[PDB]
Amino acid sequence: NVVITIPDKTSFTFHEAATSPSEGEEFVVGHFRELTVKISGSSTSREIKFYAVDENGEKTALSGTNKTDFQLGSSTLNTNEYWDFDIAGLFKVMFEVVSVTGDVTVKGIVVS
Amino acid sequence: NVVITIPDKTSFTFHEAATSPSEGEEFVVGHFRELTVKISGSSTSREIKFYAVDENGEKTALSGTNKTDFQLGSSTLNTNEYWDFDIAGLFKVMFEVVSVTGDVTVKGIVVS
Amino acid sequence: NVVITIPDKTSFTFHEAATSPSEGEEFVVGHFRELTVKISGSSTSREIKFYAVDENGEKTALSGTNKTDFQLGSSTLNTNEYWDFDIAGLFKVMFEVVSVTGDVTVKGIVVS
Amino acid sequence: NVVITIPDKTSFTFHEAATSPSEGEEFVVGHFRELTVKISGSSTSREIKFYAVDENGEKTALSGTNKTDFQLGSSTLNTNEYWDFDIAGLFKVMFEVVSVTGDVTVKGIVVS
Amino acid sequence: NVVITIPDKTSFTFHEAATSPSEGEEFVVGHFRELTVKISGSSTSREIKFYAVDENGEKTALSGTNKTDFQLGSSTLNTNEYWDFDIAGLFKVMFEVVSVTGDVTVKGIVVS
Repeated sequence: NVVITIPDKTSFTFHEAATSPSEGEEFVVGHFRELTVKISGSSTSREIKFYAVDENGEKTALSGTNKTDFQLGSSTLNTNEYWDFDIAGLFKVMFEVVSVTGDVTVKGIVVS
Repeated sequence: NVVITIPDKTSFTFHEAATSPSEGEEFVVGHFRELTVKISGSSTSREIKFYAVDENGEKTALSGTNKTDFQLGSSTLNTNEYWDFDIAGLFKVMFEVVSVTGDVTVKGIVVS
Repeated sequence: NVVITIPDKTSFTFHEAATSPSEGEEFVVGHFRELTVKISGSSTSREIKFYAVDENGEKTALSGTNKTDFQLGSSTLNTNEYWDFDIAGLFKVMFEVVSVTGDVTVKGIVVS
Repeated sequence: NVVITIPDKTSFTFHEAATSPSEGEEFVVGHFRELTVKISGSSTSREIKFYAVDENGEKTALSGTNKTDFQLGSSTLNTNEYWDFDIAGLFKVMFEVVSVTGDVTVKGIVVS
Repeated sequence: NVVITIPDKTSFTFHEAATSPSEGEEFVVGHFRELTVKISGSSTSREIKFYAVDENGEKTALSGTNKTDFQLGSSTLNTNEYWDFDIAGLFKVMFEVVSVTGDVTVKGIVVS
């Protein structure tokens, strides 16, 4: 029995147009394996910190890979970036806006 | 229950025989995970820039891997090359012909 | 025949609030491929050693990847960390509390 | 609904007992993802060049990984070697015997 | 149509209690992708060489990754070690006991 395999995917908004600091919305990983976050908006400065969160709400800095230059990091000071993360073994993920001047949007696509 | 698994694949033409600068056709990623782009044609010079595009049309430089030498890059000045990309968490991808003297074809095979 | 594929996942507690040295509970890998361990609690100091265990009970130091900084290691002196392991070819895994001052929890999520 | 997943595999002969230069047979990749080539025989010298080939017949040097030493390359002067390739995004692959003294066999196993 | 995916696994004994030099038993890869070999026993010295074997019985040194320290190698002088191999494109694999004083067991778990 041969089957053609495709992943499940969904979208999630962590921040829809943050203009002040916030932890934003937390994604429950469920059955997904990978996350790509897009950082967008018209800010002139910002800092986003990337976090894994467990069932008790403890936050742990989470490294991912920048799709522009393959750099590794657990935060960014830039906008117009995609960051890839391996999330399969995590309960929840969170993308904190530490600081922003203007507006920053943080949205993800998750893949099983 | 044991199943033999195979990927879904399709072909996509970004540029059929570009002779002038163009963003070309955008590929909506859908359920796919990986893309291999072939840059072909007959040219003296050409420049192809690789982009991810979000739902608002923002373009982000996208790095891939050259199958000939495993070099990383988000653009190329060469023809007769395959470039591999991880696209699973992206909305769309675009391969811009910034310039061509002669003609350049840009075609992909996508894999789930 | 097209199928959407998702992994199996489960959770496992190696140590539910260790305050003295212990090997803790051993996880039978079964059909799983990957493990992510979270080291948590309010301990002021601890040492966790990571082990693969075979069917005869022989323990072998097992390296994994720290999700905060991508560092490799077979042990840690830190709390609030995730460690990723490729376990597909192992019979059992074990996370030994070698030492602790305070309480340390060791819990994993496994993925097929 | 839980399924046990296994790949499709097949074998392909690029060269059965080449004693003079030849492009040999081309493999149409179809639904396969990976290729491992064995270079065998009693030749005393040879040069094999590894190619991806598109729908127009353009040949592109294709790097793979030597399973003995993890070296990368797009050709070999050696015999008794396995080379692994990621082929999922390619139309065809070809292994050219550029030169040979004696007999060289080039056979692959492909995996979905 | 959504399915939860798990691998096929199997076990294989290359050597059950080798006390003198032997090539041991050959595993036919079949539909499997990844192999983890455990080297165990009470030997005080030993040398194990790792091989791929083709349909004609030709042996090729095969590199794998030590799970304790991520070191690469095609042989070992140590006991109490796991070695991981990518075997998907191989016909057969063999683990030769070149020498041993005492007993060495060589067993694998294989994953699709």
